Amino acid sequence: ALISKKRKLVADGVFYAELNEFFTRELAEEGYSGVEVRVTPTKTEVIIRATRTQDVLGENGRRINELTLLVQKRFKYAPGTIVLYAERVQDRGLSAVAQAESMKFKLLNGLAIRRAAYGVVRYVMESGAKGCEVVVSGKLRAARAKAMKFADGFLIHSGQPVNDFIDT
Amino acid sequence: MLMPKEDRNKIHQYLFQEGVVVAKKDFNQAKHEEIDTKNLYVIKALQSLTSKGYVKTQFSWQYYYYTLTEEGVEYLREYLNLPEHIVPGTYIQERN
Amino acid sequence: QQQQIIKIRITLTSTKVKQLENVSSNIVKNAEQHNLVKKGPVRLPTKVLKISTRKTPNGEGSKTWETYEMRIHKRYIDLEAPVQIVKRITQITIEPGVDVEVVVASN
Amino acid sequence: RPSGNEGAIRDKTAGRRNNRSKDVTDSATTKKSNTRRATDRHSRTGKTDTKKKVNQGWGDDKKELSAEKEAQADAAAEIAEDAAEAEDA
Amino acid sequence: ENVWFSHPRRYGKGSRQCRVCSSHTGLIRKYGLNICRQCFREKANDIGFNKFR
Amino acid sequence: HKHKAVKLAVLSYYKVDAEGKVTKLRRECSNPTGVFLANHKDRLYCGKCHSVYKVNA
RNA sequence: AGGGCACCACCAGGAGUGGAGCCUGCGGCUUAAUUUGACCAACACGGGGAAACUCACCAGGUCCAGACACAAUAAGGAUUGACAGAUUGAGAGCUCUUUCUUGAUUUUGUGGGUGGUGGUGCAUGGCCGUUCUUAGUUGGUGGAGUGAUUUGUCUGCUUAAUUGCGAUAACGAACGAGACCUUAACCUACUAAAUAGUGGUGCUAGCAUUUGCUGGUUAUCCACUUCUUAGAGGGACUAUCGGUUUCAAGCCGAUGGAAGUUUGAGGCAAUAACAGGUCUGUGAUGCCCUUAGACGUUCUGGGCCGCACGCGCGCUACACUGACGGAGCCAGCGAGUCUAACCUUGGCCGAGAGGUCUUGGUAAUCUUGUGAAACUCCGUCGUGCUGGGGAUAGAGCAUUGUAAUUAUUGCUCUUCAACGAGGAAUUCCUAGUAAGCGCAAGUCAUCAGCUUGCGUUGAUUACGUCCCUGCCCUUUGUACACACC
Ligand SMILES: [Mg+2]
Ligand SMILES: [Mg+2]
Ligand SMILES: [Mg+2]
Ligand SMILES: [Mg+2]
Ligand SMILES: [Mg+2]
Ligand SMILES: [Mg+2]
Ligand SMILES: [Mg+2]
Ligand SMILES: [Mg+2]
Ligand SMILES: [Mg+2]
Ligand SMILES: [Mg+2]
Ligand SMILES: [Mg+2]
Ligand SMILES: [Mg+2]
Ligand SMILES: [Mg+2]
Ligand SMILES: [Mg+2]
Ligand SMILES: [Mg+2]
Ligand SMILES: [Mg+2]
Ligand SMILES: [Mg+2]
Ligand SMILES: [Mg+2]
Ligand SMILES: [Mg+2]
Ligand SMILES: [Mg+2]
Ligand SMILES: [Mg+2]
Ligand SMILES: [Mg+2]
Ligand SMILES: [Mg+2]
Ligand SMILES: [Mg+2]
Ligand SMILES: [Mg+2]
Ligand SMILES: [Mg+2]
Ligand SMILES: [Mg+2]
Ligand SMILES: [Mg+2]
Ligand SMILES: [Mg+2]
Ligand SMILES: [Mg+2]
Ligand SMILES: [Mg+2]
Ligand SMILES: [Mg+2]
Ligand SMILES: [Mg+2]
Ligand SMILES: [Mg+2]
Ligand SMILES: [Mg+2]
Ligand SMILES: [Mg+2]
Ligand SMILES: [Mg+2]
Ligand SMILES: [Mg+2]
Ligand SMILES: [Mg+2]
Repeated sequence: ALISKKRKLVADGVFYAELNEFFTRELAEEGYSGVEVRVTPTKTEVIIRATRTQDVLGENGRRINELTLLVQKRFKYAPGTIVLYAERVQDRGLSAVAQAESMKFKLLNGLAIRRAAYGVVRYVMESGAKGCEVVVSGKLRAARAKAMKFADGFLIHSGQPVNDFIDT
Repeated sequence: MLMPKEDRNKIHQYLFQEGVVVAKKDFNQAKHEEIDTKNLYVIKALQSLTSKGYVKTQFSWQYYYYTLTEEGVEYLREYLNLPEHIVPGTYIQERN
Repeated sequence: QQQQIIKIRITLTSTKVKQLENVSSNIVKNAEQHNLVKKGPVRLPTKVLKISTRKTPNGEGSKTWETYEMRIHKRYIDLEAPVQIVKRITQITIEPGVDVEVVVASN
Repeated sequence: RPSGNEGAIRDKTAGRRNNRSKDVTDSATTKKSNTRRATDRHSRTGKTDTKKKVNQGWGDDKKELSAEKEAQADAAAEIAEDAAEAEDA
Repeated sequence: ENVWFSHPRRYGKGSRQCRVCSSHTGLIRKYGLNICRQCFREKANDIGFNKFR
Repeated sequence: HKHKAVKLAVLSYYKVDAEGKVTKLRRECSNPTGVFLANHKDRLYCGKCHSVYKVNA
């Protein structure tokens, strides 16, 4: 559409980032972890990887028609040129995003952090993971803040294996 | 202030007819895309509905997403005087 | 409709050279079994989009700089083909991640 | 009685070679001198927080057993509620 | 319909804002990101800019 | 601050009753919104005509 | 006290800086305001090159963009907007004069919200900087000890490295280092290409001539891949051979090789910290402050640039290893517009800056061989602050922009300052490196003396030490553990 390739691929990246923060803000109480966009001839499909597909798909297509209409109205798509599917994250314990959200919803329910963080660490480690680490930083009933870690197993910190085998 | 009745009606009937409204957080844009009124009128009419219930709002990168609740459909049907329980508007109307 | 060539060029632009050369290999194999005359997949110089930032969000510290890169790889395959049986198998198994454009020509 | 440019061109005590008579104050040859950081360690709020607030914020060392055991229990609960609800019920 | 409420904003720092956070300083304009540098460092991976060397 | 809005009826019109017919003067205009405008000092208050208004009273 | 390590230490040196003039940042002073944070690890830093905007500051003027709930007041009009005059910087009905328009959208109150580049970074998150990219950290089993703990993790040698060899009450491992990834260097070996070239000639065409230099048509050509591109691979492992070493780990020399400095350069980077920076990047945020005479928002103008002065990063020089003139003449990394005006060739006009008519390019296609500058050759000068230097200043012509004054910048003519190599001190640096030289990008309407990268030309000196400085380890002393603040 008379745009450069350098600007078209950058704009595709910005569209992906904007949908990522939009679904991160919207679908946070039903465990959205990721989004994948497939641009096809006269369709673009948006796959939402979530831990709970039933509260992404709503009932009778509510809350997926809402997101399809919201996304096509913001990004100015013609109707039926963008479609939204949902699929459930298999091996939920190996997802760092989902475990961060599960810890966040544990701590907003008023639950102690050495219970919550260890209950995430053991769940990840018997979900079939090589290693797990949880760091909690902030202030908890004291003004003076501290940070505290909860690590079990084996972790790599340096090199291309971090980009390969580590979710953060 | 004076949002006139015709402009509040054409905000609320777009919201019923499409189900959702997106607005850019751009006051002084003064013409919303797909609603025939000012962007700030759209923002503040949907704020007025949000504060009394009736729609849920989200913000996300300066773009103001509004979606109707179930109390929203039973208020806008009363307000805009649409046929009683025939019209969802628009979830779900045309795809089942 | 009876074995008439079109002189098409398919340009393939992506950021992921595995998926992109897989699509170009599939196109080359399709032409190589349909016996289409084709110029092979010409590989353009890969463009690097460099963005240099300071790492700090304020302006404190040693002046440390980050170079981010986006790498864009481009191929094109020319063909002389019958369009109505090319597009009977083009529109299926649609590739994700790779931007494809097919431009017809009469040159 | 005007003022402005008319007053500035006949303003006495104004100009470079009339400031050049007036010698420079010694405030001009200083520097900020360690910005109140020679007592950065000493918390000037004056709290030195009690043990009870820290212990009931981050957990104390007396109840590590009860922390770890129900952490194990709820991790097992998450394992069971994943494993029994994939292609069952 | 009021003619006093705006001044020209066709060029310069006040004409462009970050598309994420509406900031004016530090804006990255290369390739049409229109993102400030601080939001770009947060969003660079899910745009496709990576650190390689 | 703004006008106090005295409880007006139809005004700037004499009567229907007084001896013995209707008494309304100032024959009709091309202005549909007919009705008298404001008269301040040798002017009227043009509201419907977008550009052209050439009669002065 | 001992032992290590490192051009953010030194040695041997190079190039400086500190002196001069400008430029920019900081302090101070001044001011209506000169917004502010930061004091190795602040000070060309906040991507901070601010005319407006930015903007946070100053002098003024609007608007509500005060949701919602409740109570009053409304339909006998709650309220809204306005021509013209006064008013005002204002063509703000701001407010009056006046009389029109308007129609449970308000207004007035009380709660409650909302906004804030307002405070607190010593309430915080995230990110970043630093310790420190230094080599450091940890557990299993065994030994020691009542125990806290300790040994492993070490005398020596080695390495860039807690890298190994060895020694050995430890043995066998994990994080960090290394591996890894990216980039650079080689491939006449493969796969290829009118968006890269080359050779011919189906084709033709010139100029000197009798083949040298060229210009042009890829079903209105044929072929190839050396050069270029990018896929798949290969390649180096310190190979081989000497020497040296506890015949170890390794180190040095030579030969071969594209490569024998971890092959060059990065990215990533442990345990833990710091009252390090950032609340002014964020619709990150607790609390507090403010909220219609606003600290919200907008508009106009000013300021951030103000100048007795102190300091930091720089640019330009002090010339002949040069300046000027002409001529020669060569890169690489980028970037670019219709999802609206970007990069601009060519032609014409102008001394120039620039204008104009066209064109090509959404880009290996066109700008662009980015014909860059230093450099090279031939001349002019001739040791004189000189034809070195170009500060300061006058006049004029242009461009950007709504707007150039406090000169935006560019050009032309004139004016022609300090400065003759810089005390005390101090910085960076070990090979395609220092230094010199420009170019592109970033911010950008305009503005580069800045930064980020790129290439062009390309040395001297060492391949060390612990003397200085900083850091690390061990031993040691401790009445310290909030840990010498
Ligand atoms: Mg490792
Ligand atoms: Mg490494
Ligand atoms: Mg050491
Ligand atoms: Mg020296
Ligand atoms: Mg100097
Ligand atoms: Mg100042
Ligand atoms: Mg501060
Ligand atoms: Mg500066
Ligand atoms: Mg502002
Ligand atoms: Mg002030
Ligand atoms: Mg403000
Ligand atoms: Mg804020
Ligand atoms: Mg704090
Ligand atoms: Mg701090
Ligand atoms: Mg912090
Ligand atoms: Mg142990
Ligand atoms: Mg033991
Ligand atoms: Mg030990
Ligand atoms: Mg030791
Ligand atoms: Mg090292
Ligand atoms: Mg080749
Ligand atoms: Mg502090
Ligand atoms: Mg912050
Ligand atoms: Mg705060
Ligand atoms: Mg700032
Ligand atoms: Mg202003
Ligand atoms: Mg400044
Ligand atoms: Mg600096
Ligand atoms: Mg010359
Ligand atoms: Mg070139
Ligand atoms: Mg050209
Ligand atoms: Mg002279
Ligand atoms: Mg000026
Ligand atoms: Mg000025
Ligand atoms: Mg520039
Ligand atoms: Mg400027
Ligand atoms: Mg700068
Ligand atoms: Mg020493
Ligand atoms: Mg003690």
